Amino acid sequence: MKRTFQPSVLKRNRSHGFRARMATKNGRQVLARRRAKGRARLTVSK
Amino acid sequence: VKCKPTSPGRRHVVKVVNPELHKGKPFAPLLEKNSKSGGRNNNGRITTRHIGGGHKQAYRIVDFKRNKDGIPAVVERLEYDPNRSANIALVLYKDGERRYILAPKGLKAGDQIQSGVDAAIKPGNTLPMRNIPVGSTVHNVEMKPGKGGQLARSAGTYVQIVARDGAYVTLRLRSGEMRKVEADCRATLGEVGNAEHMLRVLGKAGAARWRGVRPTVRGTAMNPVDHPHGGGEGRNFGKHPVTPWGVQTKGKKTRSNKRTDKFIVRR
RNA sequence: GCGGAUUUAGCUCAGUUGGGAGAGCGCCAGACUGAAGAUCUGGAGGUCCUGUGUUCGAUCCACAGAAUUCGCACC
RNA sequence: GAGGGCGCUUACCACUUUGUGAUUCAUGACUGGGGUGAAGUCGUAACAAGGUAACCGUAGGGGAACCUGCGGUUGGAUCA
RNA sequence: AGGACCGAACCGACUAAUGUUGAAAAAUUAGCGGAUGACUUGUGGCUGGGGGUGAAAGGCCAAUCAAACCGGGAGAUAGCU
RNA sequence: GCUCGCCGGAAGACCAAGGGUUCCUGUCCAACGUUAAUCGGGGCAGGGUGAGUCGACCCCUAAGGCGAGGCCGAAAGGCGUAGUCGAUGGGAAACAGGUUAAUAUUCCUGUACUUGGUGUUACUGCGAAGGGGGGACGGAGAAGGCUAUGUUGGCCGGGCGACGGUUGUCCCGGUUUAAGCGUGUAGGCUGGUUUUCCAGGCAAAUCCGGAAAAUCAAGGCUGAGGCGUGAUGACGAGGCACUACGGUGCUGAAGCAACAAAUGCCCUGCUUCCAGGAAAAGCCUCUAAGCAUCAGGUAACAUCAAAUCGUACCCCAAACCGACACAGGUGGUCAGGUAGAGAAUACCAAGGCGCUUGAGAGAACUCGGGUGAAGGAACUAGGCAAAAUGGUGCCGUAACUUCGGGAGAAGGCACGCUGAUAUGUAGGUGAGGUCCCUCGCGGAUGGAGCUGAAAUCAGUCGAAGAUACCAGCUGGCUGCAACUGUUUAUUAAAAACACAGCACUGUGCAAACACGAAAGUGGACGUAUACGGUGUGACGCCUGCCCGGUGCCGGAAGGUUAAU
RNA sequence: AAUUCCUUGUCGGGUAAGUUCCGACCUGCACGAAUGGCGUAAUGAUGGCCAGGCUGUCUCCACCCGAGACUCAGUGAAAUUGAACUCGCUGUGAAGAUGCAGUGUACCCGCGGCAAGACGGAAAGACCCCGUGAACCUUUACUAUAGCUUGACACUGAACA
RNA sequence: CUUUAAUGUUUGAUGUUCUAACGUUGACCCGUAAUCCGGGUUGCGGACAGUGUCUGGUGGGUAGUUUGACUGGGGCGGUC
RNA sequence: GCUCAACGGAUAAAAGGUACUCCGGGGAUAACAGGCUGAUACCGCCCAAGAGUUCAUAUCGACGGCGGUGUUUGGCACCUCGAUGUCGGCUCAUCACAUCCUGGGGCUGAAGUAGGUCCCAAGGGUAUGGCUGUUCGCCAUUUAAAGUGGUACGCGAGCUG
Repeated sequence: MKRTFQPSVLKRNRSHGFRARMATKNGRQVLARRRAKGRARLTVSK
Repeated sequence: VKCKPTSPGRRHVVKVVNPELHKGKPFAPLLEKNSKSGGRNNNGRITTRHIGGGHKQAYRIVDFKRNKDGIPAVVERLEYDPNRSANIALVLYKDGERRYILAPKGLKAGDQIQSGVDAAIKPGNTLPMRNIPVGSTVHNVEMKPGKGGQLARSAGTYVQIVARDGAYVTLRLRSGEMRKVEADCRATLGEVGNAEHMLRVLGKAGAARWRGVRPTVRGTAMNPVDHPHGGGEGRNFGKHPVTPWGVQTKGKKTRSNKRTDKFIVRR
């Protein structure tokens, strides 16, 4: 009902957790594609 | 309810005639030695014990073992316990300590509390049955001889010492009177403390089954996603057992350790 | 309409290689009763639905027909 | 200048009824009680052992015809 | 004393009426309760696929999930205009 | 200027979802405010939000992460004890002013404090990983104070106040008294103080549990604030001025007693009830060892360190979200005001700021309603829509016993507004004045200065006075879920039924269930009167009977005829 | 009662009128003991008409401040598509005349009435099947896998009666 | 040489048990101011447990099929 | 060698109300209707027995009969299963008629009274409360009036169910 998009830092850890996305092999491949091989940046690291 | 003090329900003036009306058995604070019982079922993961609602367990009485035998003692109070309906009491032992004991109906005066090998036959902590006479009342029974109280409560389950039965293999009790366990187990005497809280309905509801849990309420009726029945239209009408496990008679046990039951006349 | 039971003792009904007609019951006699039933022992009680054919022999079966009667067809 | 006439004030108080009950008559829209017993038809336990009884509070099978087991105080034959 | 009888924003879900060519996969106005708790109330961390908690739903659970919002199987089956 | 709005449980407050620097202003029109456009957090030139105390570090813990050694594991992985994370539990711990555009427990300027070093004098024997006190909770409450804050006027600055009036009985303006030091009062807790000993307390104890003698009673531990202390400390009526027209530059009053009431303080007081409100720790002491002509800590005063942050705009809610300044949602925070049972409602004082569509017109277009001649629902699926009646109290009210309850049943009704009793009654109040006492947060006598019903005997103006907003139709029945209901948001809004007893039933107990591969965690800190089947249909009676069939199973006399 | 076979089943008592305001001779196929039964507490997030309440509720709304929309200024997007210059029963059937013509001859515009006319939109009709077919629940019919459950070899010995 | 005994000599198996299997989710002792866990005495019952196949049905607790066609549209009755 | 008796056998075999509803095509698919025109029906009557009182020819109707406006029902049929959406309360009023009277003749089983149906033809009324889904069937008081085929059995760009 409370629909939807909003920002927070503490909900991140089990899903959008940046170092958790390096710890899982699931995440790791995608990160490297998205900015190591694929020309690009992320930088939203605060 | 025919004992005294019986404490009767009110006149029909409100929705709650019962529950229990007993004065003189709630006190505070929850005194230094205590603990609680934890969260909801959380068994890890897909929970098997139905309907739940599991808040507020809550606090329990921390005294088991109770092996403090021949150090004599005396009685400050008696209380309640809502986990067991019980007549539990405050026993000051004359070495230098306070306990919480499973006492009978009116065991106060402040009385003469003392137990053990040969030393007493009186109102008595935890008492070896090999040392003492025959009687109807027994209570504690260390469930196998060093473990602890088979009955944590005085709710009317009279377990009864027989005399010279089978070399010390006494007790004459509820669902199988040839239970045959050694008189090296410990009694206390005896099994009637709070009849009143269990000889009558407390409520439809009362606090004991809604402020902190849910009981059973359904299994067969509604939604076929569970039990073996039954189409809809309010009809059901079929052959529907408690699958895979059975119900209104069959038995379940073959083998196990101890397994001392010997005759078990059933019905 | 097709398939089926059925028209076998007052009463309920059994029965068929395909050649006897049955029983509980009911009546009647024999006596026991002044009398009758029971219970008794003996006798008796038939539109075997009709026609036709098979056939040694049809109550039966097959075929044709009456007439009750049952289910389904019908929406 | 004093009332009575009146002209004010409000009752006692007749209507009225919020109410609903009393009882008295017939319209007695599933029928059950106590009997004459115009031949009713199924029974048939007890007034002698009403021919392997049961009366007295009565619980109970359920054609009750109360069967049917106690406890008597003998209006139930005896030498049981 | 009491899941009182009659009470506030913290509850929902009765039929309309200006809700349908939307302010809204939902909420409404002069109206109206359950009056303390068979209430709901919000920071997070256990339930992460054919789910898992039961006022016990075929409703849920992204808002329309008898299984999707997955994209990898796969530009499948294909009596298909 | 001048006349009134809206939010009225304000978009009042500072600051927490990390969104992040887009307030004052100096300047403006696309990169957009579907009129203007001067304003919108628009968006551009400056700069900024000054925290030792605010709070998350800590020492730390109930949930739950990770975890030695492991029991196991196909590679995966799972479940863990010691540990260690960890607040939203808890301990130390900011105010009177003044000060800038701002931004403000910070800036200052004063009070003077908290943790822990060192210094000089003094008092003095300590310690710890262990023990003990309790460190510690749940709401509705009850009893009495303190006034927050108000209206008065003595008194103090104005003076008699533009229309008709006003020149001592009126009518306006502040009504402030900082701190930490100082003692103790409301109810409260608790008779005092030496000694001698254990069936006690991880090994010990000048501490705590229980027990044994001596000798006196008036002993011990604070609590709002009243009251003061400070203060020739300030703030400020009002005067003479300069000016950047913001403001500060000089100068400066007045300064008491009561009256009624919290939301709030005291009150981890004190009562009343049970669903029975989580540990370490600050609080305060005991000792083990080992130091023991050495060391330790508690005191006066002098000082030092005071550990990366963030602090800008912003909320019962437009840079969150909804994505059209959205009839979604939805807060922890000062509690603004009289008359109100009240977060039942039209009025208010601010702060934001009246929120960028209104000129005019006046067919029929039902987003509505009214008072109707006649009749009184003569309408239909919805007396549907429009209501109306809706206190305190009575001139008094019917079926009906679960003698609670059916009973604001039911009914129509004096009510505006003064007099007199009474230049205010009665009822709450207790200034002085006068006394007594223990000597100080002490009592007794006494009637000040305020408040204010309820009715009596009189008055009468109407179409109207509960002259206004809050707010009810008696019934009488048809089926007795008998427990209020908010229950399956989504057909029914219950005409679903979640109750709750119980005969039988699962297990004599490593108990039934096994989610997970290994747990043994629910049930258990627990016994077949705990806990689970399949349900139960207030309460109390009542559950006849009837075993042909098919269930339920349980058995063993003996045949069908498998591993073996 | 969701049995009321017939026929609006009844006595007619009451009623401007009994398809009942209930005012107790039954025509009871396939009724009731926990899928139970004789009954009822005060309470309505009250299901159903029938009163006397007020009455416009019919037939009767012919008078309104007025919202506005047509109307005058800012601004003008699509749920998506049959070209108009579309005849008011028209007739005639690859069975439906706004386009096979027997008639009548309707000037160009209000998008202002906008009443039957894209049979239309909101969109794989719901009725629905060629369906070699998505899995979608059950039942003394099929069962199957996990499970229930005893006895039997596996495995863990014989000394003695 | 057998119906069969006595006993030797081949040899087995149900009861009846005792008990270095075993299970210790029972206690004392113990590493250990310790919830897992180390381990020895004891105390218990008992060749029990355990599961892996074969036999037996038990029920609609995962998964599955939607199986002809004939149709004056289907259910029936009749056919290649 | 077999109820492989679904015998040209794609298989050893496990069942359903399209009362969840769908995938790409949606009458190459069977709801009632839109009506080609209907055999069963309305509408027009034939010649005649009969029994109308006691004469057929008014009433009325024997076994006998010829044919059409499509509303029964049904040979059903299409461009119509990506609106072909159903009642029948009216409502918008309209239709000319199987009379329904209000009526003026022609006729009399008319002497009048009253009955009898039938051409010339469709002016107003189509209203009633207690009843139920009521077409049908009434029930009290009824009048200038108290009637009736469906036309897609009058109605979703106009009614809640």
